[PDB]
Amino acid sequence: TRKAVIGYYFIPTNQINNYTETDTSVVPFPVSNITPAKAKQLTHINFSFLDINSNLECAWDPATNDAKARDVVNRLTALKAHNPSLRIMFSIGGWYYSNDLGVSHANYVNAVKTPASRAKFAQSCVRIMKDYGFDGVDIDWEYPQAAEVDGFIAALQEIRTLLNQQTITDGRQALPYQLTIAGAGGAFFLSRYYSKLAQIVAPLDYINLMTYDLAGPWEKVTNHQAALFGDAAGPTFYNALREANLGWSWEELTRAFPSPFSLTVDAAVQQHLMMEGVPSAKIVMGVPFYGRAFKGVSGGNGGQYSSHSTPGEDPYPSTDYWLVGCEECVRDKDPRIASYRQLEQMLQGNYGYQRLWNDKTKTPYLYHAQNGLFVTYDDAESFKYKAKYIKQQQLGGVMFWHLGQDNRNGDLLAALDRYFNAADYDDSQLDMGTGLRYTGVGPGNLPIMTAPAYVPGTTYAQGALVSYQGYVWQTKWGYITSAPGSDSAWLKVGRVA
Amino acid sequence: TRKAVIGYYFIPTNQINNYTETDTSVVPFPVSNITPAKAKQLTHINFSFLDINSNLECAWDPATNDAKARDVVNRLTALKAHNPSLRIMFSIGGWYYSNDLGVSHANYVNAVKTPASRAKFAQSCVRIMKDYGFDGVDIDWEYPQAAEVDGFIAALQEIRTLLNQQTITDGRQALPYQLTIAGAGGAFFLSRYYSKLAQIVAPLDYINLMTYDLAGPWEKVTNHQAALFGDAAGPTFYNALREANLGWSWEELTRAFPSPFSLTVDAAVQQHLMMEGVPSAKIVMGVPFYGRAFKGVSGGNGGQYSSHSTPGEDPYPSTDYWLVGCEECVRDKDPRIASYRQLEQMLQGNYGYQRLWNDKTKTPYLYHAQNGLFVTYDDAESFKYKAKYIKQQQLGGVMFWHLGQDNRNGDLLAALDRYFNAADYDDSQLDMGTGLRYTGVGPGNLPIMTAPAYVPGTTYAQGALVSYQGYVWQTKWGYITSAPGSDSAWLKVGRV
Ligand SMILES: O=C1N[C@@H](Cc2ccc(O)cc2)C(=O)N2CCC[C@@H]12
Ligand SMILES: O=C1N[C@@H](Cc2ccc(O)cc2)C(=O)N2CCC[C@@H]12
Ligand SMILES: O=C1N[C@@H](Cc2ccc(O)cc2)C(=O)N2CCC[C@@H]12
Ligand SMILES: O=C1N[C@@H](Cc2ccc(O)cc2)C(=O)N2CCC[C@@H]12
Ligand SMILES: O=C1N[C@@H](Cc2ccc(O)cc2)C(=O)N2CCC[C@@H]12
Ligand SMILES: O=C1N[C@@H](Cc2ccc(O)cc2)C(=O)N2CCC[C@@H]12
Ligand SMILES: O=C1N[C@@H](Cc2ccc(O)cc2)C(=O)N2CCC[C@@H]12
Repeated sequence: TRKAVIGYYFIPTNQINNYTETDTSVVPFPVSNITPAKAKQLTHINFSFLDINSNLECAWDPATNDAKARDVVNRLTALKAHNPSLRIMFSIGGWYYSNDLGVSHANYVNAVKTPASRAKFAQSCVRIMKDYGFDGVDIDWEYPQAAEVDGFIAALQEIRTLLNQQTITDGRQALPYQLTIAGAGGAFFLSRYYSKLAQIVAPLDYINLMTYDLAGPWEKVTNHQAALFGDAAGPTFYNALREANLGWSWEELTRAFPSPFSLTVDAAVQQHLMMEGVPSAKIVMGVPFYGRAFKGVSGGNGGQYSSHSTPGEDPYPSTDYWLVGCEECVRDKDPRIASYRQLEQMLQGNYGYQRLWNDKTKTPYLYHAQNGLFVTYDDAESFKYKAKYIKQQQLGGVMFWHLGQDNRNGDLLAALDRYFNAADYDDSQLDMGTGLRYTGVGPGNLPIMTAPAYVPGTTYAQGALVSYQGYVWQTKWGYITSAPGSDSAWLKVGRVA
Repeated sequence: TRKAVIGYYFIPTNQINNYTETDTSVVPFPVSNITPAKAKQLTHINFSFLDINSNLECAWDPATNDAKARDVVNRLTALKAHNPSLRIMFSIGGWYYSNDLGVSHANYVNAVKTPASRAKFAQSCVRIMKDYGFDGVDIDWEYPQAAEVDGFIAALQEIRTLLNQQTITDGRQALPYQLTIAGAGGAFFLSRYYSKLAQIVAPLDYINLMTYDLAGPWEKVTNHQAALFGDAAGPTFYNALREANLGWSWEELTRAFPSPFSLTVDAAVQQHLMMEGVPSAKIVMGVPFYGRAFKGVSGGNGGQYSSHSTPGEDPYPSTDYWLVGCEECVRDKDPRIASYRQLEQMLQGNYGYQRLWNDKTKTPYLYHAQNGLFVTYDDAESFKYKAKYIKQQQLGGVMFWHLGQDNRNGDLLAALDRYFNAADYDDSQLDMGTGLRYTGVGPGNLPIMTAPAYVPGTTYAQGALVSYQGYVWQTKWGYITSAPGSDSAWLKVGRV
């Protein structure tokens, strides 16, 4: 099965309103930069972003020139002429609209509350999808929590119902409408809905994990934002999942959630796989086409794991664009984020950057020894490891933010497509390294085990293993006269074949 | 409020059937041994044991001569003439009838199963209570398992309703019929129903914790069976409560259930107090009027924390009564348990025993250097610390097993009564020692704290403290934009 390659196409309202394909000062990345070759390398383009308005309906930013919006979407859908598998999805939400402190957050929370609000919202998603010619719905609510999850799940199920009927109504069996969401790629936000992952993913074609932004100026120690595996020399984090409302015992929580742990892509993927009912085929690994930068870093380890003096505030609080040679940073008024395209130019221009590689995390980084700068990002090399991981772990594919950040040659996207589909690319011998793997085991993903059937009336000693009602259980203390599962003395440690 | 002093009066069926108050060889502890003085020192006598039969009703052992049983019970209730506050409770169950592998275990499981079985069972308890003249019902099922807990709770609620009705019908406002249970005093059995402690205790006047038997020949290292506080040099145990079906987070489980921990009386009491809805006034601390002995122990620490060669089987699988000087052990064919009465006589018989004191656990122990014997027991001295603890922790009182094991002068019972009620006893400066205290903290025993009100819309850094819905909460990580109780990033750490 072909691996998904889901690229975001993000275009701000002002750019849609002033859309032009011949003025990069107005529209840096027009749809025309998505060439037929690039179109063929993609399976999905997530057009972003639509939002949920106060009427609790999926809607374009009210300030959008609708005609221009249609034209931009048309340009993307026309790309399907180059690739019959391509879907132009549209994404609702995103960090700015939907984070807790985002302007539209209330609308996401309220839209999913009742059968009526969910029906109204779901219908609007499909209406928007059909009206503009999109091929599916992607929701990027970052992130529902608490009592919002059940409503969110129901809204997803509703949209799913509507999309499946729409596929029939339109005779779209050859390219059915799809439903996806951007999911957290780090334990902190993931903990908000982790316990219900199975229900959330059930109605989805894919859950695209934001397995990046795992480091940034909001953290006191510089680090790789998307390490595939962990570097023991790097910072570790509190495993927030152990605090999720799972109802598991101390032993189960401990087995599943080692803490502190290495905040890596592997950790997020394995954390999803520890949950029963979450198919690897639906998990899409997100990768960033941009780097995050810090200033004030110390030397010695190329800027890695150092204190720094980078403001973490959003928006960037100053006018000091200190990322040497980053012109797009000036444009976006923030020296803390830079497209791979821009980083590559910085590397090519005598700006003082040194490209280094961490072979544990399998990710690159730039170190500016002169001005004490550190940039964590991904490139075609880190993508080899991530692509092999995607194939080895049987994940659904890769997602990335965003198309305009690839270099002009579209090397990152070409690299992803190559690693998955090129007959002449062979990563069979690519060494995945000795970086730290996430080793948690969830009661939902226990290994197959074999043990003598439990015998009622038997008094078991501590450490005894028995098979019973589909699982192999182990006693946690002795003089056990209870049947496994009937009390607290037994721990499910394996599945019976 | 006067502290409860609940003493078990245990009489096996054959003794009831051959009841006599003038021949110790037949009935070692007849009711007449409970003098007016002892009757006044007790607030409750738990007559034991009745059982739950296959008809799923509370009932006497089928072999019991009912006429003699009525007579024994009447002698006990006649004791109320000496103490207007005295209640003669009857206990249903006990270890042998009700433990998982006990003869009547299934009847307990089955009796609490349905509304109809609970109703029938509840009715039978009250009927038995009224027919024989008891003052309350005590149930000693050791112990309902997770799946049987809801039924057990419902049965207790049903008995509570019937007793409260009976109290009104009998004009017993001055001495209401009561309902109590013997509760586990160790984390392992406690873990079976721990998560629903509040529901279990709600219908009870008291939960009598069997805060003893925390050591025995069933364990590989000798230890005190009822240490008040812990001795770091003593064994420690897995804290089974962290595996109870509480639904708590890892931080909550961890802060409540340090593991391993010292299996002590203090631990059991604090574990109950950590549960919200469990009032200290209903918690009764059990104390043993007997000791447990081990053989094959090494010297060095007076027999404490030593490997041993004591059989763990029940009943004792041999006729070798190696507890030197223990005649009662011969009478009972088991050298691993000796009444305080017998131990006292063993100590003053020059049988080679030394009485030692562990000042951390605040409990005495006997060491027989010549034969390598170790005995853990309680006496009037250990009761000082326990009584002070009961007062300090505002517990309901004390329970003990069993009256027949106190010495003839009833010193253990007199001591307990003295420590709680004597005008001339002053334990204000009693040194509670430096033994290990159980430090777990749970929902029911959160410290009083203050913190700025939580403000929706605010982003909190890691470690931030706020008050919300009457509790003080702390963030476990940073950039917290959600509210305490809606976000798993908050830990309830204090109240008010
Ligand atoms: O505001 C920004 N927005 C992001 C882009 C973005 C837009 C919406 C969204 O939900 C998530 C990301 C950016 O590139 N930036 C560059 C600097 C400012 C910063
Ligand atoms: O929400 C998103 N956020 C970006 C990441 C981001 C966030 C803030 C910022 O200033 C710059 C970049 C992303 O990767 N995405 C993929 C999913 C939608 C979109
Ligand atoms: O794989 C899927 N397929 C659809 C089912 C489907 C199949 C063919 C068709 O023409 C239209 C709809 C679904 O319900 N899904 C639920 C989640 C996965 C997703
Ligand atoms: O002998 C015991 N044995 C120990 C341990 C035990 C429990 C159950 C079992 O089936 C066998 C052993 C006990 O808890 N006890 C409670 C009172 C008797 C004392
Ligand atoms: O079998 C025993 N029975 C206990 C007494 C007992 C009876 C019932 C009950 O539920 C709990 C305890 C005893 O003193 N023992 C002395 C030696 C034998 C041993
Ligand atoms: O079940 C119980 N068991 C005894 C303890 C015991 C158990 C076995 C043994 O052989 C000797 C003593 C007790 O203290 N109890 C107080 C509650 C009822 C009664
Ligand atoms: O700037 C960031 N700040 C961090 C941390 C954060 C979270 C919530 C909040 O309200 C403020 C800060 C983050 O999660 N990010 C997600 C994308 C932007 C990036």
